[PDB]
Amino acid sequence: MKILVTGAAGFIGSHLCQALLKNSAYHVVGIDHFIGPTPATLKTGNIQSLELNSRFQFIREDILNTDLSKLLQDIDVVYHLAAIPGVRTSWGKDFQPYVTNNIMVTQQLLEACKHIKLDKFIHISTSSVYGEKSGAVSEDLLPIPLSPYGVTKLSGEHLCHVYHKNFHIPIVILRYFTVYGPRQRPDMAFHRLIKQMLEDKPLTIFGDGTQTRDFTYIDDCIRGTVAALETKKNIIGEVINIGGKEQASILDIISMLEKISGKSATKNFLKSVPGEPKQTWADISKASTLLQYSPTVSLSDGLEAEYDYIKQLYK
Amino acid sequence: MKILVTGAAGFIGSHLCQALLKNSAYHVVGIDHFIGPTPATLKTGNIQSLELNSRFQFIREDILNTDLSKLLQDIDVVYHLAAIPGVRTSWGKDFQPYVTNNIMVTQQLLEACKHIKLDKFIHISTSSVYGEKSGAVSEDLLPIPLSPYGVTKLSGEHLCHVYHKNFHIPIVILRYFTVYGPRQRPDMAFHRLIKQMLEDKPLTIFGDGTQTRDFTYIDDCIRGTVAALETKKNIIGEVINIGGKEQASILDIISMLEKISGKSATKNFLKSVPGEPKQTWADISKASTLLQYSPTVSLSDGLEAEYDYIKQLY
Ligand SMILES: NC(=O)c1ccc[n+]([C@@H]2O[C@H](COP(=O)([O-])OP(=O)(O)OC[C@H]3O[C@@H](n4cnc5c(N)ncnc54)[C@H](O)[C@@H]3O)[C@@H](O)[C@H]2O)c1
Ligand SMILES: NC(=O)c1ccc[n+]([C@@H]2O[C@H](COP(=O)([O-])OP(=O)(O)OC[C@H]3O[C@@H](n4cnc5c(N)ncnc54)[C@H](O)[C@@H]3O)[C@@H](O)[C@H]2O)c1
Ligand SMILES: O=C(O)[C@H]1O[C@H](OP(=O)(O)OP(=O)(O)OC[C@H]2O[C@@H](n3ccc(=O)[nH]c3=O)[C@H](O)[C@@H]2O)[C@H](O)[C@@H](O)[C@H]1O
Ligand SMILES: O=C(O)[C@H]1O[C@H](OP(=O)(O)OP(=O)(O)OC[C@H]2O[C@@H](n3ccc(=O)[nH]c3=O)[C@H](O)[C@@H]2O)[C@H](O)[C@@H](O)[C@H]1O
Repeated sequence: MKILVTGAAGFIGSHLCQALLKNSAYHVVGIDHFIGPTPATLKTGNIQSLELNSRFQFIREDILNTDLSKLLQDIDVVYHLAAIPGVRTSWGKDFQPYVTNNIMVTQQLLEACKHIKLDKFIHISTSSVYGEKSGAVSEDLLPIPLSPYGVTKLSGEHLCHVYHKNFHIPIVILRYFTVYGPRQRPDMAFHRLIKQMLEDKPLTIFGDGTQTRDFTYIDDCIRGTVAALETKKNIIGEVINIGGKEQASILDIISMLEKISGKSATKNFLKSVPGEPKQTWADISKASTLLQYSPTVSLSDGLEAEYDYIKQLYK
Repeated sequence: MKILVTGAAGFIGSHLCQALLKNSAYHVVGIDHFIGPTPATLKTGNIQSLELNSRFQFIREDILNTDLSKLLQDIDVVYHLAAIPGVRTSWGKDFQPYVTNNIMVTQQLLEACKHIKLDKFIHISTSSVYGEKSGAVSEDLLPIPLSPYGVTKLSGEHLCHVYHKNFHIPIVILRYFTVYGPRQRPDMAFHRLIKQMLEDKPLTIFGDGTQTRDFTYIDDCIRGTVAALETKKNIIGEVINIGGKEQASILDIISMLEKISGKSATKNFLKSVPGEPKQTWADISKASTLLQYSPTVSLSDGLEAEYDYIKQLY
């Protein structure tokens, strides 16, 4: 099976390529031109290591600059992870790249997929499409994003439904909830907080720290994502939440990190940022039914891994 | 009160400005870049006519290349109608302008409105956000557009909710259902079919012509749109359908045009355009309560008004 992974040099993409290549039957093409919040210097190593594998090819190009007819001619499955992420940096003059890379890129990929017969077009979306909801959110809820980021990701899901209904492109949408672990982007909370804790710097907390997320450990995320390819169930046209084992507040996380580090952290409480919900909580029942998804990694185990990864990164 | 109308030179915008200027208390600023499917030479007359009114100011500029802080200084109400419209031409490479002018324009306007103190930001959207549903559609239905055009308009709606919830911009979203009448854009069904009938050319039907729309006459649309400004009810944050007096198929409309013209139509049946619903039908319960909205113009009357306009235009 030949698989295209867009955004292959990113946090999730690099882990996904590594996981797919463990199956000797899979061939993977990664495309990435090293934009968004993570500097390229943190991405090249993982790509060089994947390129040692005879079943991996990398294309360092913008999807919008690429001949997508050439790229897709021998592709069975597309994992579409390329995007500009980041709820908090999607305002004002920063918005245009979210539209170009989250909407125009998705449209161009789907147009190119009209001219081939994919098995699956697996589109990665976000809990950010939901906005503020009470209770565990299921995939049938009316989504009302709270951020410009969330809006652009929701437009990407809508484009998938347009091309599925009109042209039978075999879309599947995965909505990830706050993924963490080794290689987590440097703009994300855990990466920042652990880095600050290791440096004996005040921990930057947006608002009062009581906000909660359905944090998804990267290995859980990737097992669900691979299950979207490998399931025997017909999942075409389905939106599927991929969420974590354990929901927690930012204050809860900081306590767990203090127990792991033996540090006593100073807190710097900053003004809450527009665009962010107080709570995310996935109903992952549909993923259980369709993918046999069940997250297995506890926050203490996942935070141990990320702590060791960050400690080594800044050593 | 000073009102900014974006897309003021367009089909709906020019009628809105005309309606607002009838109120001696209202001052109107129109902004329009003369783009989208209607040639500039069909639009410049409406601007010169509105410009006879001392209380109307016209700005011929791209909203994306305008000093918006200066445009919005003295503005109390925004009516945002500027967009690239049209389901059928939103596919392939033609998508790009829909993204710029339906999503980036909306974001840039809302960003400019953050710290000024508007009374209302009245954002115009479309039935195209719904896609295929049976029966009359209400505004609480989960919208899954069928066309890329529909996606871009729903993205603009979602930006309005983002700016409303985070910055208290007082948004109201109106969802229009297939508007027609005098000054209807030349790419829309009635304008094309009338012009063809007048020219004794074959009438282009996409599909078999049994598709129906909730056709909204321009004066009904505008009464609802002005009601969004003038209602005494709190409608901030609401999404409101604006629909028409009666639904009809394209084959029904062709029959009415044959009767108006006294000519027999040669029908040119072309392939269906992807991205179009078979039926549109607004539930206008919410507009009835919040805007006292009731469409009054019969399809017969409205189609005759459009037919006379097209005949005089050409
Ligand atoms: N990290 C999370 O917690 C999280 C949660 C929900 C959803 N997601 C989604 O998961 C995906 C991956 O997120 P991530 O955290 O790995 O982000 P990332 O920034 O690490 O990875 C995305 C990659 O996409 C690439 N990219 C962007 N636009 C491109 C273009 N035009 N052409 C080619 N490459 C392009 C970037 O260079 C980047 O390496 C994104 O779609 C994001 O919206 C992530
Ligand atoms: N005609 C319909 O049936 C209908 C129904 C539902 C929704 N709508 C919506 O109503 C609005 C008006 O549609 P219309 O039929 O009057 O279209 P129109 O094309 O006649 O008018 C839109 C106007 O916006 C202007 N404009 C576009 N982008 C601009 C930019 N960047 N800066 C400045 N001006 C810009 C255009 O020049 C044009 O004159 C649109 O938002 C459309 O999506 C129309
Ligand atoms: O970008 C993305 O791909 C993701 O954006 C959303 O994730 P987020 O919640 O933003 O992740 P994360 O950066 O870990 O912030 C967690 C919390 O810590 C707070 N936070 C953050 C940083 C910091 O220094 N301090 C702090 O308190 C911060 O204010 C927030 O309350 C979606 O939920 C996710 O599905 C995906 O779209
Ligand atoms: O862009 C817009 O602003 C509008 O897009 C949508 O309107 P529509 O229904 O597309 O309008 P309209 O051009 O009158 O086509 C009517 C029918 O005639 C058919 N049609 C059209 C032309 C022709 O020559 N022949 C024909 O059969 C055509 O295939 C279709 O079945 C939204 O509903 C509207 O709210 C608004 O957003």
